[PDB]
Order: sequence, then C-alpha cells, then structure tokens
Amino acid sequence: NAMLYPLLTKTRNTYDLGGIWNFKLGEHNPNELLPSDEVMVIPTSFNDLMVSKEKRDYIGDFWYEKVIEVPKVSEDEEMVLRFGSVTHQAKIYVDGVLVGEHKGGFTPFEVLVPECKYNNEKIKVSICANNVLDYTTLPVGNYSEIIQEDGSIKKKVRENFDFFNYAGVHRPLKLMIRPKNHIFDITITSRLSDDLQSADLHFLVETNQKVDEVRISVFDEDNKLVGETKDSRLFLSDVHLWEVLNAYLYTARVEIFVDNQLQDVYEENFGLREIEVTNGQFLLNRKPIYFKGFGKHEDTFINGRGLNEAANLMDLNLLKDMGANSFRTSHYPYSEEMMRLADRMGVLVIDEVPAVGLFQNNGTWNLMQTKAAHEQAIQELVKRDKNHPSVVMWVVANEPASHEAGAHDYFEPLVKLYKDLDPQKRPVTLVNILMATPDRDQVMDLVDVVCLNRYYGWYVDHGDLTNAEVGIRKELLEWQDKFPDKPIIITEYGADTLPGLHSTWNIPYTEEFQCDFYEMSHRVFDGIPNLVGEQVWNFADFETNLMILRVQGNHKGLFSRNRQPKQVVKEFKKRWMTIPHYHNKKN
Amino acid sequence: NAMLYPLLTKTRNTYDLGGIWNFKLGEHNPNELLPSDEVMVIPTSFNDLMVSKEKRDYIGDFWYEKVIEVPKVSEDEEMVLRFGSVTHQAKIYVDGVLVGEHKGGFTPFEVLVPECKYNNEKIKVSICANNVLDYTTLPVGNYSEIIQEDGSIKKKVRENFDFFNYAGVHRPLKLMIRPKNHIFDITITSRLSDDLQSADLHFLVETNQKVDEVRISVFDEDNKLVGETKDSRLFLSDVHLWEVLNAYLYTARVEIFVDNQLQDVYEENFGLREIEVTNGQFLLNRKPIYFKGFGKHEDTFINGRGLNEAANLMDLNLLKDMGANSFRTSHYPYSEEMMRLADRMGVLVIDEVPAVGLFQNNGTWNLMQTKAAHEQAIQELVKRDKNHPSVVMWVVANEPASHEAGAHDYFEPLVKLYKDLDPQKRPVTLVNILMATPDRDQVMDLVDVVCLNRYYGWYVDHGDLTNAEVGIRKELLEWQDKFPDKPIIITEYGADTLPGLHSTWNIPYTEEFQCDFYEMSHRVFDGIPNLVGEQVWNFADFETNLMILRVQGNHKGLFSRNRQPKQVVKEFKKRWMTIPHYHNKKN
Ligand SMILES: [Mg+2]
Ligand SMILES: [Mg+2]
Ligand SMILES: [Mg+2]
Ligand SMILES: [Mg+2]
Repeated sequence: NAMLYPLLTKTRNTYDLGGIWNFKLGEHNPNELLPSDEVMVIPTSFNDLMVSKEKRDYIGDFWYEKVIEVPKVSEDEEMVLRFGSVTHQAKIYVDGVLVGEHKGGFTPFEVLVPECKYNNEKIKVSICANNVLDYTTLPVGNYSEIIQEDGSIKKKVRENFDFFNYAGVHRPLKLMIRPKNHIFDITITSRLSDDLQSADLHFLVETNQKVDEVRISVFDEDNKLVGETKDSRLFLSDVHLWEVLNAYLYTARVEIFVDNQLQDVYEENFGLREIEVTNGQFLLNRKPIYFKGFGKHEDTFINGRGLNEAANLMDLNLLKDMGANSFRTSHYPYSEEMMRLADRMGVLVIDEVPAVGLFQNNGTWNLMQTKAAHEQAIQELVKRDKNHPSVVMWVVANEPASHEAGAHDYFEPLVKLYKDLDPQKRPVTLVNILMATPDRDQVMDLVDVVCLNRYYGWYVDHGDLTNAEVGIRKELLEWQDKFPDKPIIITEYGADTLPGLHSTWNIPYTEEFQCDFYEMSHRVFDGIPNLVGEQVWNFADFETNLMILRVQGNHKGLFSRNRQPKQVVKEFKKRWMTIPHYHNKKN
Repeated sequence: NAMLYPLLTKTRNTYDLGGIWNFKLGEHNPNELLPSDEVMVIPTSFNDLMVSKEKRDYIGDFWYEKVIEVPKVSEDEEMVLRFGSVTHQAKIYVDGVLVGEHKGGFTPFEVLVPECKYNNEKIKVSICANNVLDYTTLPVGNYSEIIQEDGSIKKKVRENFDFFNYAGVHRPLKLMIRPKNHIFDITITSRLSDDLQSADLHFLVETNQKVDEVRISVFDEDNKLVGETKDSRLFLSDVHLWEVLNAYLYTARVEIFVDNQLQDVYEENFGLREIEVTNGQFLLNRKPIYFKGFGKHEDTFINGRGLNEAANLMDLNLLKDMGANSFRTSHYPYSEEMMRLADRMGVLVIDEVPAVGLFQNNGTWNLMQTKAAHEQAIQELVKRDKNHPSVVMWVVANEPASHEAGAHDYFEPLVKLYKDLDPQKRPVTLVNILMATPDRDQVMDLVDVVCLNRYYGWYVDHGDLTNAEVGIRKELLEWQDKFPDKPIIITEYGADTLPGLHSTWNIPYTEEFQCDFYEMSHRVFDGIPNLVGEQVWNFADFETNLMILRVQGNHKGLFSRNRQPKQVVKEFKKRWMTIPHYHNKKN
C-alpha cells in the first residue's frame, strides 16, 4: 500500500523523522518511557556503531523511541508513518498502542496513525525492530537458542548467506500527511511504435475511493507539456527513448478531482524503452545488449547497510567511468533512491528479492518454510519498482538448492508470480550455484535468462588457472547446449584480493592474481556466443560474519571498501571501454 | 536570523530538500534550465564523487539546481530556504532571481522565498556555490590564476591549512514554512544555587514582531512539567545537573500568543552546569576537570566533509568507551547535529571558528584581510551554539602567527567579541603554534586557557624521543611560569602512523613508535600541575592536499579513516580509564 515514493506535493506534506532516537537492545514496554541512556541514528545499521562484540552480535528485539510533534492535520486528511525499510521485522507503536507490523527487512511499508491523536500536541513513536532470521524468513538464517546457565536465553543467527547480518532502520522514515481520498498506486506501460518514434501509453491509476476525473499531464525533460488525458490512455509523438548510459525521463503528473476540485496530486517518472529476450540475446530497444558491471551490496564503512546516497552516486560514477553499464541488487532490493538514480543515469538494473540461503547445510524443500515470505517479497518488489526503466530483469533466488527434489515445484509459481504482477512482463531469472551444474539442475527451464555464479580458479581449481579455463569453458558449452535459445549472464565471478599483496608467481589473494583470473575468464566468455553479460563479484569489498574462509569480510571487490581501486580496475576499464553497450556476438 | 535548529512544530512545517540535484562545475545562467547530464547529492562533498583529478581539483563556481513543488502556505506564513551550510560561498536563486547570499562554509543561513510564488505550482532553486579561498576568507587560502594559453582562466587554491579543501553542500537544506511573526532566537541562561540543588532560569525570547504573551513551559527528561512562566524567569528546585558523560537535558517549550491564539511554538533544549577557570584549573560544576579526548575533523570516506550522523555517533561511542570525555571542533564549526549529540552524551566540546591559516608562508598581519570574516564567524558561532551545555570553551584561532607584530591588536577585539556575545561568558582560548614559544608569543595574555599544539619527537627531534622529552618538558615549564594561573591544555600531539608498519627499533610511521611517542608525552604531562587536559591529533586519519610530508592524507589518527583502531588505541583506553573525569592534579 506504500509502494509510491514519498513526495512533497500540493496535497501531500512529507516530513523526515531521521535523527537521534532513544535506543535499547532488549526488552521494553512501549507504554513506558524509553530513557536516553542509549541513542541511535536513523537511518543506519546499529552494528558497527557498537564498540563491543557482544552488543554488535545482538540478536532479538531492539527499540527506537522518540516523541514527535503533531503537525496540522485537516478533517479530510490522514497521517501515516512511511518506513523505507526496517531490518528485519518490525512492530510499530503510537503512544504504546500497536498500529502496524511488517516482515521483511528490505521493502517499504506504511502505518496509519490513529485519527484520535490528530488533535494531540505530541505522539510517542516506538519502533520494535527484530533481526532474527530463520527458515521462515528471507534471507534464510539458522536460528538457535542456548541457556546461559544464568537463567536467560541467548539467541544466535548463523547466516545462510555470505554477508554480515546488518540490522536497524536502514532507510528514511517519513511522517506523511495525505488526503483520505488519495492516489493509491500508479502503473505506467507503453507500446513503442515500429519506428520507435511514437508510443501508446497506458496509465492505470488506483484510488481508494472514487473521483469524478483522473487527469494525467505528461512533461518532458524541459518540463514542457507533451500530452494530456482523462481516459487513462495517451498517444505521444516525437518520443525520446531511455538509453543505456543515456537516460531520458518523462514525468506523469496525476491529478484526481471530485466535484471539480483537486483531491490529490502525484508525480511519477517513467522511461520509454523496449525489452525482449529471444534467440540467445538480450534486446534493449531492439538492439543486442552486452551486460558489463557488478554484483553489488548496500555496504559501506560506519553505516553498514544503511542508506548513503553519496555512496550510490560515487559508485555509479565509477561504474560509468569504467565503461560498465549495469549492476544487480544482490541480494535484496536496494533503496528506492538507488533505483531512481539508476533511472536518471541510464544504468541497467537486475532487480532481486532477498531469496538467498534457500540451501540446506539435504531435503531443502521440506525444510524451507519461506513460501509466504517469498511471495510477499515478489509482490512488494514488483509493486515498488515496476515503473523503473532501469529495472530490466527480475531474480527469483540467488544460489538456491535447485538440484534437489521439489525445487521445480517451489519456483514455478514464484516465477509465475513475477510474470503475472509485472505489467511489462520483463524477463525473470534464477541465479545458479556451482552444485547445480546443467545435468542436475531442474529449475533453469522456468527462467528466461541463465545466470551463473562461477568461480573456476578460486573455489574450484584454486590458483590453477590452466585447469580452471578447461573447466569453465566446458560447463558454459553445456549450458548453451541445454538451452540454445536462452541468453547466458555471469552474475558472479571473482577472487579475494587484499590490497598490498603482491607476487610474480600468480599467487591467490594478490592483486596480480586478480588480474590473471579475470583475463582467463574473459578469454573463455568471449568464445561463448550466447554469453551476453559479465557482472563481477564484487564491486567493492564488504562485511561478512566470522568464517575461516573470510579474511575480515569479503575481498572479491574490484575496489576496496573505501572505494579505492585495486590493480584490476585499470584492466577492466580497458576491456569495458573497448566493448560497446550494444554489442552483438552472433555477428 | 537562522540560528535556531529546524524543527517540526504545529506552527512550523519543515521539509527536507535533500537528494539528487542537477549539477555543473562551471558557468551557468540561472535563467536557464540546468540539464540532468551531471547530478549531485545533497548533502555531501562533491570532490570524492568525481572520478577524475581534474574535476576533483575544480576551483570556482559550481551549481546545484532542482525544480521543487510548492506546498500549502497560508496568509500569515512565509517560506524560507534554510541551509545548514554551503562551502564556502553561495548565491541563492529562485526562478533565476538572486534572493540570498552567504560567505563562510561552516555556518547556517536562511533565505526568504518571494511571497509572489507561494501560489505557484513549482519554483526553481539554483545554488551557486563557490570554493575559492584567499586572504579575505576563513579558512585562509593562497589564491592564484594562471592562463592555460587557450584563452581560459584556471583558478588554484593553495591551502594555508592541513586538510583537504572539501566543498559542496555539506549539511541538510530545509524548506521551512513558518509564521511571519515567529520566534527567531531563544537564549537560555541559569544561575546555580550554592548547594547545587536549585537554579534560577532566565529566558530571552526574540520575535520579529510584537506579541501579547510569551509562555514558557519547562519539561524534564521524563517529559514532566517542572515549571512554567509568562515572565521569562523561572525558579527550579531538585534540579539535575548536566554532567560529564552523564548528561541531563531540560526542554524549554516556548509559545508566543497574539489575541489569545497560538502564534508560534518552538522547543529548545538546555542543560544545567557551571564553568569556571581559576588557579590553573578548569572547573565543571565547581570540580577540577581533566580533559581527555581528540582534535577531530568532519571527515569520512565518500562523503568527505559531508554530514554523517552515524559517523558522529560511532565516533562519540568510541570516545566514551576509551574513557575520553571531550573533543575540539577543529578547525571549523561542526554540524548542529554533532553539537546536539554531544549535549545528549555529556561530551565536552571546545567550539572553534574557521580561523586557521592566519600565517604567511614575517608580516602576516599586514597581509591578512580576514577581520570581517572573523567577526562574522564569531557572531554566527556564538549565536548558534550558546545554548549547548557541551560547549565549554571557544577558540578564537588555530595556529595563527601570534609571535609577529600586530598579532595582539588583531586578537584583542576578537576575544572581546566572544565575551560580549556569549551570555554565559565562557572561557576563550587560542590554539598556539610551536614557533610561538613563551618568549616570542604576544597573544596568550588575552585568553583564559593556554592551548598548545606540540610535536616534540615528530616535527622537532624527529624520531628522537630522548631529546624530545627534554624539549617538551622545558617549554611546558616555561608556559606554566609565564602564566602561573592559566590552565594548560595540549590540543594537538601525535605522529603519523600507517597501519601495518612495524619495527622493534622505535621507527617513525610505525604503530610501535606511535605508542612510544604518546608514552613519552604522557610522562611529561603528568609532571605539569597546570596541565589540565590532553587532546590527541587526530581521532582518525583524514584527507589533505598533495605535499611531500603527506602520505595520502594525514595519518596521525588513533583510528584509521575507516574507524578501525591502531595499536595505540589499547594503550589510551588503559590510561584514560585510570584517570577520572574529575581529576585534581594540585592535590
Ligand atoms: Mg550518509
Ligand atoms: Mg569462473
Ligand atoms: Mg610534543
Ligand atoms: Mg595525571
């Protein structure tokens, strides 16, 4: 119900509630006043702000509480609390009274403030956040409890994924004043003409009550009116297409009227671009695209998984400079701010739900109770991002046990849910793990694009690039042979590389070996006609939990965690600026 | 003016204008539409977001521009743009019309939006920022122009200070709807009783127009009413003092009434605590205080000088954990968010204007045209921060040429300005440079506290701790003898230390030598009765410009720039947790 990005309009007052909140790790009664003994920032992960390991490793309920002054609310208006996200679970309280809940730490949700408080001077907002992950949540965790022999139970979450379980309120919290009779949702679809000069637009505006008129004004990038409609349909000539690294955005100003007066107004951006997957190719605007980019992470020093718009722009500027053109929201939906940035900069985005960890240590599909959370995640993501021209593909899961029995039955309705909910019917994919090699895999028949995470030379044939090349070329041909019409994209491939580590003997973990690894990989990729994309793992080093294979987090980044480059960055820029975005390898 | 922190009240609608703005380094006509070819985040430094050195080193005018939808503004209301800061200079435009201007990159200012646009659908806000520094600006820079012989002028700023000239809109920009007749300033003072159990509160509420009644309600930390008055004076009993690392804050809800109806409402926090400098001691609540802490910088990766509240809380939590109690806003006023955080966490703050670089690379005071900027800086800082209980001392300058002729005449009226403007009449100091030995210095007689930046063992007697110890002890005794009743605080002392550098032979730049340097320093400090504080340089590594003494920035941090500790951090925690906050070394 809150998939529309929060705006300041003539009918919508949007206030930011970010800043210092009273904080507590542990139990709390929302009817009681949380003291200011401990405080916390919104938005940010709380973890790296804790000095001790004990508090940084906390699992369970943790509270945010602050008294907010009530703004003027008219009779025909309603006041809601719009969360960008709360990680992972949340129960929201107003004056000690439960007013909303949400499960899933990477999707936005709104909560209605009771009308009986609109004339009060202040309201106390309490946020009960929860970072527990188990077999019912996305992402998947291994939950356990141990008795401290002190009388209390201590919770632990052994992650089923390769990234640190950062938690907290990671995205902006807004106090929204909006009309009771308001615009609920906007869907924008287009059919491009045969000459790509015209477009048949369709605006599906959802309301909660009914209005006499639904007016839509369309403006270009010069803020010039180019179209008007009251019947949810509009034809437009002299269109400017949204292009890769050359974006063009229109704005649809939607106005609803009752008795000839404005009830609510909203502005939704959109881009004109065509997507089609056919004949082992990914077509953008009817031209073959070669994906060049990164698997990423919402990860930065200090803030952790918290929003940092400066980081987004810095990352995307580096992406553009290297000659790259895309990235994947691994392994969870990123902030709306990032998606809007990608729209504005013309960066292709592979959108992904938090479906990572669907893998036992078998009998995975008798153990995974994630169906409910998986369906909601797909519902929320599509509803939130369906209008983004940057979003070009959906991901049902990252490295699930797609070789075990019951896998095909699990994913078929989920792939279908993507196809049913997305009005653009964009391609959906499943990110494949090495254990699910062509013969054993039983799910890749459901998707439109084959996405592979392969580490020949790092995990398999470690430090053995000679035999790694034989192995990767062998399997890529197997995939291409099993699905002759499906395009292939490498979504993950890389090697842990610590800055400063050097050698003349192609030694793993050194900067030179990272260069050698990618050079070999690309030699193989360029020989596969159906391979239409390469996305490295990762853009930058990121935090993980404690595992012997992890040398203080993950170091497969091309850049360090401070966005400083490694040796391999210079090499990628040469390759990526040589290969055009529109690149046909069928010739 | 714009001294008051932006709040959301029933009479004040405050909207955040942060996000993505259309950006351009170079010339621009605000009557024209800035395209979206380049974008930039507010708030952040723009520098580290540029991939190329050329654009990162840009000096001159650079523009932010965005079309903003106008919210509801009633007949008795006005609409202003409230900038937390713009670095360094700014001209503000609304629909191409100049409407505001400010000089100084670290203080807030507001700008009125023309009333004739309150009923317009949208307004275009253009920000013409400028990062030029010279002999008329604070901080001081060495400006120069060189023709590229292409017909164009290339500007260059050679900094007169040891930190990178980060620029941009570093702090939140607010769109504020407020009543035309509003509260524009609130001054809160208090006289503590002899038993420290009661307090006499004085309030000075300033409005731009006449009001019938000023009602002030005071609430404690439990949000309970403890007093109310219409006469701007109030007596309190059973008061709770604001203590070091044990803060207690009261809230003053100020309401102005006209014709028996609410005109405007604002809430200002304050703390009850007493400050006095006497007999070579710094007294907080009539008890001898020992300062333990850091000289800091508003500096993180990516954001540069941009506001990061998470970074503020992370740093202050580390400060608290180590047993420290204070820091200095070197070398410019920090964000209001940081000051308010320090209030909440009971951290002592030495507040500082950007008066750094008053030193010619003699005759400094025949070349410095900084008088006007210096007076404004003091006026703005005091007006903004006077109600902060965390602020315990003002700095008039950092390392000026205080040994040259003309120095005393320059600083005497500036020290006086601090005393005249500050209603609490807090001690003011001058941060002294090593060239100005007790015999040479001619300005320290004006200040209440002697603050010294000394690097015996690093700059003088480099890597010779034996001779360094003699030198620092010798001069410290001279300062104590020249000013027998002035407290001494070491505001800077440290050694560049790159993580990973190790040796058994006390080698500079290694982690061991940093420990050795500080161990020697403290042995000396503990033998000086009048030395009442130690603040290291720096808390964390930070960015500087290019010069041979700088190994990719400054590495004198106890922590790395990513807030990871160095070897010495463990040693400081031992010492700082043994020495209490209230520590009398007169005995
Ligand atoms: Mg930030
Ligand atoms: Mg491989
Ligand atoms: Mg020294
Ligand atoms: Mg001592």
